[PDB]
Amino acid sequence: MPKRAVSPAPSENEVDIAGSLFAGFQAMGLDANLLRAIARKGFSVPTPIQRKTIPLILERRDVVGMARTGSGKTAAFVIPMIERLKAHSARFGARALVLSPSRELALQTLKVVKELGKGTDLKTVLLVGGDSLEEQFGLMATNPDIIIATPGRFLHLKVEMSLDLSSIKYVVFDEADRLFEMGFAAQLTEILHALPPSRQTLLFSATLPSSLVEFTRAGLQDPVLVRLDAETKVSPDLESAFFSVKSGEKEGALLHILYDIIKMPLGDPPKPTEHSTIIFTATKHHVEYISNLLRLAGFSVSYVYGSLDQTARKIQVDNFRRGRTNILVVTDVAARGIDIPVLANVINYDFPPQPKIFVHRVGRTARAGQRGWAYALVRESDLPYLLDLQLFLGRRLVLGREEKDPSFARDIVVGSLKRVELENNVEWVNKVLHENEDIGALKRVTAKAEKLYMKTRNPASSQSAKRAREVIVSKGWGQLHAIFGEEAANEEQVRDNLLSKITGYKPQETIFEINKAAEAVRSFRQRIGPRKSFADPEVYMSYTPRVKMIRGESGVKIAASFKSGRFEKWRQQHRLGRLPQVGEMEKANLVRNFSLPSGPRFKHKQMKAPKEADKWRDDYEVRKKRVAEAKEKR
Amino acid sequence: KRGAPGGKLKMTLGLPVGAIMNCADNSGARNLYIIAVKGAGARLNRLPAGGVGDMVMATVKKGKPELRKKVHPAVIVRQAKPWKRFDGVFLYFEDNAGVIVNPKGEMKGSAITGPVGKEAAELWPRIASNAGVVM
Amino acid sequence: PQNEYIERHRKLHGRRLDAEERARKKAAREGHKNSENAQNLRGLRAKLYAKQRHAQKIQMRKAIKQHEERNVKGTAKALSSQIKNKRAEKAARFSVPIPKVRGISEEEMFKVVKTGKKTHKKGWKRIVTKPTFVGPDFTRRPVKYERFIRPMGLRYKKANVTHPTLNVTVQLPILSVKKNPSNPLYTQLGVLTKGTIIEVNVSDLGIVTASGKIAWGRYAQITNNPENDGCVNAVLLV
Amino acid sequence: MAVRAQFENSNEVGVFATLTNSYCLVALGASENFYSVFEAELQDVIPICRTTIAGTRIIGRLTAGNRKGLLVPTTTTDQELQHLRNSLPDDIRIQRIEERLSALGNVIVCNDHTALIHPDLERETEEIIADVLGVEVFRQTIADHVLVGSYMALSNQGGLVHPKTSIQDQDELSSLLGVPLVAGSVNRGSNVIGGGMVVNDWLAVTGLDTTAPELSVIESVFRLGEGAGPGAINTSMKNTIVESFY
Amino acid sequence: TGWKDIPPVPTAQEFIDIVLSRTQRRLPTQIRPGFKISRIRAFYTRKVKFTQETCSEKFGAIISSFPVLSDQHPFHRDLMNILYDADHFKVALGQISTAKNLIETISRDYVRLLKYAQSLYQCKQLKRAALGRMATLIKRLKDPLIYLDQVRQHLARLPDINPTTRTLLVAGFPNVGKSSFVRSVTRADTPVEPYAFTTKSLFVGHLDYKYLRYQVIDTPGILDHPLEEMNTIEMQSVTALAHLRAAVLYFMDISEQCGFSLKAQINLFKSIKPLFANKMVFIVLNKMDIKKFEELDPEMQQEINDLTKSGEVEILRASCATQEGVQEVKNHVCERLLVERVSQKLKAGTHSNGNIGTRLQEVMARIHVATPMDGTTRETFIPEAVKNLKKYDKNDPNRRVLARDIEEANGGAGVFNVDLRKDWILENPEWKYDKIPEIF
RNA sequence: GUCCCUACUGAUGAACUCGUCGCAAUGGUAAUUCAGCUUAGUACGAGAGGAACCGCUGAUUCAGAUAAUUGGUUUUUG
RNA sequence: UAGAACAAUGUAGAUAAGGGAAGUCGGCUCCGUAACUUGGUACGGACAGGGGAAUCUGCGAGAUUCCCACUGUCCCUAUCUACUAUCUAGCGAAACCACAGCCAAGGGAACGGGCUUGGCAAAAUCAGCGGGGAAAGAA
RNA sequence: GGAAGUCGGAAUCCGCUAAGGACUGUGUAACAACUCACCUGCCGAAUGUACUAGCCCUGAAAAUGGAUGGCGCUCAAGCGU
Ligand SMILES: Nc1nc2c(ncn2[C@@H]2O[C@H](COP(=O)(O)OP(=O)(O)OP(=O)(O)O)[C@@H](O)[C@H]2O)c(=O)[nH]1
Repeated sequence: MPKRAVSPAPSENEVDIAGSLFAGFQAMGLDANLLRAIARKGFSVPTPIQRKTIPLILERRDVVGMARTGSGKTAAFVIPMIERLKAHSARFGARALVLSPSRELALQTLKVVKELGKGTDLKTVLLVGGDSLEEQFGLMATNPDIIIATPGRFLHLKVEMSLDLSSIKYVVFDEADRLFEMGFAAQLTEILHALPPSRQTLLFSATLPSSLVEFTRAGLQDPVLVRLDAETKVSPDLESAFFSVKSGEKEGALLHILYDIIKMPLGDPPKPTEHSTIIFTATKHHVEYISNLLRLAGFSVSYVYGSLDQTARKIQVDNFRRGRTNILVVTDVAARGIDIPVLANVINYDFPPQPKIFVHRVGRTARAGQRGWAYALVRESDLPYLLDLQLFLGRRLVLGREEKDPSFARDIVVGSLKRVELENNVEWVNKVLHENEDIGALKRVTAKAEKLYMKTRNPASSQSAKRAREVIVSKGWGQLHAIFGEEAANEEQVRDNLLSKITGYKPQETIFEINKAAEAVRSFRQRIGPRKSFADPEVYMSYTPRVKMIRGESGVKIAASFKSGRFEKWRQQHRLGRLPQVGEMEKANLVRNFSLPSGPRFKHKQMKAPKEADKWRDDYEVRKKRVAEAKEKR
Repeated sequence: KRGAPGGKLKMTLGLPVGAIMNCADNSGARNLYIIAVKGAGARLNRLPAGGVGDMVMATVKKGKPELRKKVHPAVIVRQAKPWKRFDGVFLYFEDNAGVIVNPKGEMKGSAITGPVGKEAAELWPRIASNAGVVM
Repeated sequence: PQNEYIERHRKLHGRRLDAEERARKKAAREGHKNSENAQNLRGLRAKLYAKQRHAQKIQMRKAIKQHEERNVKGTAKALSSQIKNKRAEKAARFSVPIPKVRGISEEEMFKVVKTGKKTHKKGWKRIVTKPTFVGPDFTRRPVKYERFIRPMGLRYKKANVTHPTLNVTVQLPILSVKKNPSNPLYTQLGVLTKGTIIEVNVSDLGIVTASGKIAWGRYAQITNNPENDGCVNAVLLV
Repeated sequence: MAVRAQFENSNEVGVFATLTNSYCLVALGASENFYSVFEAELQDVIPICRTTIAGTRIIGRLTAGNRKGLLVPTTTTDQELQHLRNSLPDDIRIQRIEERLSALGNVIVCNDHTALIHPDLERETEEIIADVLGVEVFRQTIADHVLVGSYMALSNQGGLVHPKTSIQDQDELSSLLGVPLVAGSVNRGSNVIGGGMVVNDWLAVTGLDTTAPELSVIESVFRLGEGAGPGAINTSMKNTIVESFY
Repeated sequence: TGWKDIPPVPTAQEFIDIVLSRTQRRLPTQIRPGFKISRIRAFYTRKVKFTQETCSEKFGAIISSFPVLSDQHPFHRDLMNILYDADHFKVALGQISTAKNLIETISRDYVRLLKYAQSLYQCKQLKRAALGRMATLIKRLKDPLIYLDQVRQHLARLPDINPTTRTLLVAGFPNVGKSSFVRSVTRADTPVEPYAFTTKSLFVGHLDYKYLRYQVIDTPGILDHPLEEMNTIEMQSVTALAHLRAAVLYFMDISEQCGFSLKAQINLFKSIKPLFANKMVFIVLNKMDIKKFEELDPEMQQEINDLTKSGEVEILRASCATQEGVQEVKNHVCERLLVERVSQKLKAGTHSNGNIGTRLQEVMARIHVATPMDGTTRETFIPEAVKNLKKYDKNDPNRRVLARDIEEANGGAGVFNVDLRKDWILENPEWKYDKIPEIF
């Protein structure tokens, strides 16, 4: 049943830099306590995102930050938060609020904020699913200053207390790209409607989907969207090759890359490795298929796909960063989620629809002046997207071996592969598919996924399609890759002449002509036989540019505003009094009644009395005494 | 080919759709979750169920994280719901347990923890090979 | 097997021992079977069979007459092809990016006007159901006609125009509606009915005038009912 | 002499059969094709008995024994024991044992000289096997697989072990058993050698899906079909093996 | 595996009849003028849409069933290009795709028209208009459907050629003895007729040697012409020769019985060698019965020897009529293919880094034999009846009675009742068939 | 801004002396699908693969019974 | 108002008492001591635990196995509330009522209950009741 | 490549004539072979092509069981005078 039960978990990662249409620490001037906390943490120099963002946040401007995971966005918005709050407030009502996608991300934010505010009297609360709604009631009674929450639970508690958020002045959206991918849009909009207009809005993300751009335009007051510069210029130290590959030879071509074009050692390796190969794919089914195929071939491979378990992703990523696995296969969304260290080797299995997505996946490497390699497998159907990539990068295309020494780093050089081994590899793939049934089932699943992904993938441009047809007609599509060698160029050419002049044959008559059908074919042939600078550069205006609905926790459809009253019943349960209205001093007796446990939070909390002792049972008196102890504890 | 066993006699089915199960092999999963039964007949609101030796489709709920949240065929080897064998013997097991098996009938693991049902051992020759206790 | 194995098996072992007799009997029984079919089977299948046998006998009679004659004895496609190749080459080469965005349509304009005006007078809207031609993508109509709504699904922009003397039909753009001889209001709004005079672009035909000149627009009478037939057919008045 | 057969349509011969140097046990079911193949290969040279164990057809995986004796699990009933005793000559001692691990054919592999057992059998069972079979019983796991009865086939002329046994494990096992061992596959890649084959000093019966290269390997290892079959054939004509099982 | 599973392609009239009958018989066909205008619109738009998705499903099946020429192996691509004119193939497929698109657009426009219709007459006319316009489209796509049907039939009959496997390309001049060897070596029914271009396609047969499976591809026949003025069937052969990693067996005909000259045969082989650049070339003197090699002119002998003195092109001898040496040439070529492929596989396993591959070490583990160090063997208790035994043979008249024969004589499979006490060896033979007391 | 009549269907019933054993006008009507063994790795097929008739054994649903056995329910207040 | 039969029901609404199911983002640092500038640095110790059910060896460092999450979600079980009732002795209404009351076709006025011509059709009752004997007015 | 009337394009004649097409189909890889067209011998007397006019079948049908009023009617108890 649950094969494609809902949808391919990694859908797409759409990015819009047209969203650009929005518009030391001591030298930055932080408080002494915050400075000592940062010194304890070890943030000697702020990361580039911090350096560009924190001054703006201190200048009280709403900002959207394009930054990779692990760039330090968490501290980037927590340090200004602590600097702004700087003390616990005796007036009831919180003013710091952050919305995070998942509980793990929320806990990471909790750890960051605690370590960055050790000593300061700020009260920070976590509000995520799986915890007791009563416990969250008690924490709101403790009256925190900072709220770190997941939006669904946030609305649940919002509806349950009818809380007043007018005191909130500081609002942060962490990983809003994940928020919108998981589908938090409507409830986020209702949160925004609840929030007072007089607030400072921070939004940290790695990508800017058009939905997120519209949300920012709707909810942000003059956003000074930010970004870096490694998110534009493909590091010139990146050297790229493109391989014309066939559908049935795709896996064989991927291993020739690994074997003869990369010299990838087999077995467990004896901080990434010297090789450091990442593989970017189209869906999780390709992820599993390629991972298992590589593992059978003998390659130390870790796989990370979209809807993978948290612990599993953690283990695989930790192995890749420690160098226990040298190949890492990711789709797009898992890649964006995981913090990828410096890489030397990038392989694009399925071509990306967006040249900007290609730019991200290749800026994954060739960093800090260290040279990087990018090999991309392209098919005839993906050739228009390759040409769109050409237009985006403004580089020249070299097809096959039109130039003797093409510069693969600055030129987009496309070629085929060593026919000899390519075939010895494709035969191996066919053999393993015929032998291992699990691999065959996986291959069929990825075939269906390929069909679905081709159906749902965004289209190319008309000019790209036309010139793709022209390239396919041209000779440059079918010869070797410049890398191989001029001697190969010699030997390939020794017979390529006759081979090509055989491939380019126009039959005089079909085997059917060799009846009414024969007459129809002859008429068909007769019908469809072949058909018989000067400008001023200074001023030449050119053409190209230079009851509302929300989903509940149970998943069953639930109305937007449904006050179950169980908060009032909570009040009745624990005989409490009226909650402190916004502004009134925190009530220490209620704080002591419901403040917090003694530290570590266990989960295993059932105290059940044992069954009544039986005389015929062996441990009669012992069971009787434990039952007596249980009734004494009550 | 649908994994419906042939020659299976009537016995009481006590493991309906959506049923939590122990995992008896060394494959890396601890529990399974029956969602569908092979060879079942859709009646009005009738929940399909399977007895010892019947192939089902199960999803792992706990175990090795790499295999977690994955769906595999399985065949059940131990059933706590009592049923009668043709020698007139009504019997039941301590828990509910099965083993992950490919659609042809081969096990992913290499050993079975605990006894194996006689019906499953007779229907699937591989389980008879990977079984140490047969009752 | 790998090749023409049925003829291979035929050449090695032959046919069934009564295939030829079976075929001859079936061919002889064809006449009785045809009469039985014509007199018995009933309901849309008779209608289909009858309409078929009519076509077959007409074809057979024409073939017999042609054979008798020959035994006794001892352009519009070209013009249309020229037009289509001219258009195809123009489109293929001389295409460069240029702004072209259509204004929002009369339906959502009316919806916005309704949002601006609470009290809806009964029957304040009446959608024009007959097919129309508008021209410009966006236009603000006068108050006099600001209450006729012409749907996009009914709007047309091209018509199949037939030239009699140069006997050929060409799909040509519609320039303007000159007279609809059923209602002056329909003429003003662009309602497209039968026998309707429209102005059609005759650029691709290449009509030479008395001054030797090339025609770029002529009158055409629409001669069908576009409301019933989802297309516009007109005959040039030349 | 290596032959191919199926019980009903299943390639697993060792599940439904048990072959030794003095008797043959065949699962009883429907037709007589399996019994006929076995008798046409053993034309009354040794007794062949249509038997059921614990009311099952898995007699091959439920029975363990050699030319000198036969052992059955405690679940086997007195009528089945009477059938076995009446069909088998007096030169063969039959005994029923109360092993916790009832799958004797899966936990014990025994030739006429040595037996390899699951390391978790009882002491009483270990020396009762040593008594009934009159062999040397060793506890060991092959290829980290604890079911030696299903993962190894043994004879007095050779032994076929799990395809993924290491060289150290293989030569250690060869040292203890005293016969050559080769890691090979049966029934087109299946790893259950014991469950897919019964073999004795002059006969092997495998499944119909067993490929020609691995059948030749089987014949060479067990020295079958007269010829030579020392295993030196396997060493010499390595081209077939490297091409087929690459 | 093959292309026999491509669904049949109907003609234009059959397609129209299928689609317009499905829409007639799978939907209700009675609406009344006294019903609501909304329900009339719904009825007619349902009819139009249903016809649309029916046509779209059939066209999509046609587009997706036929193999894509791009993603095929080069041999198959060139073979289909020669046999079917990939240009016309793509043209017809594009016509099908464009017709699908236009049918979809027609359906959309007429659905809008039906939305804005106000009479049952108008909805009827608009429905008949839509279905009628689409039928015009199919009638226009009459001829491509016929071409697609013919190509589908030939593709379903086409042999399965495995591009990357142990293969013997059997080639030569016409009437040399190609089919005569292929039938002698394999079970392929390839006509051996004494006329010229008897074989009009590639035939494939299968062989077993040293427990390995071999493919043998009989080619039609090549004449002495440049590769540009070259006929279709024999370019099918040259494509087979050009895109198959193989051992090419070129047949030579010493006699002039073939109909061609020795010098012409040498010229043709020299012309085709560039395609046999690295493929293993074995020229075997076919028809060595009539004119043996010894009875041959010395300068021609020396030309053949000079042909030997080039690369690893070697010449053998066989008569495919006297069953003389076809066996020997078979074993020679098959063994040398085996040794070449094992050499290549071991080289591929041994990488420049020096690390032995997983597959290579698995092969080593499977090929190693373990022997006890003590060097002592174990006794074998084999009875003498085994050596004094007689093979059972089903064709023998006086066989053993056998259980299959007795059960077939005494009933069937679920009818014969077996007596389990027949083999009971007891003290007294009459004590069998005795009922055992069990409970007292 | 508006408890009765009849239909269905059991269960009774006066008149023919009561009772026993029967006939059968008319009305209703019931079985359904799949799998396994043998045929048979046979016909067919280059290969890959791959049936059917006779015979035999089961299972799904539907229908009509039943309480040996095995579970469940206790106002038996045992 | 009292006797007989079996008499513990069902529905609905509330109620934190429990269970089955569905969804998931569910299962798996601190104290003391020593130097340094009030806060950090190293060393030592503890933490990152219980409850219930069980199994195996001779209470035993006893060893081994299984279960503990929330949800504005559904259902079920549990408590409370209200209405829930066959016959017999006595007493004893009301609504409603032109007359009636078996079907099918036809009876131009989207009209049939009485007419045509057809199916048919046998007293008097009891219980169950799910059909009919109620409906428009039209821009 | 092969194409002999019959995979294809164009012309499509003459002789013998009783008559025979540079061929109407089957068939061969091509032949070959059969067959049709046309002609002769036997038979022996009316045929056979296209239309028209009656009656009849078909020319479309759903959904409770029913209707030339019903039974029923066939050289009528139907149709025409
Ligand atoms: N005497 C003799 N005749 C042979 C020999 N090989 C083939 N022939 C004859 O050659 C004729 C047919 O040869 P094929 O095998 O069909 O020739 P081919 O090279 O396959 O070419 P195709 O004719 O196109 O199939 C028959 O008459 C055979 O008897 C041979 O070795 N000796």
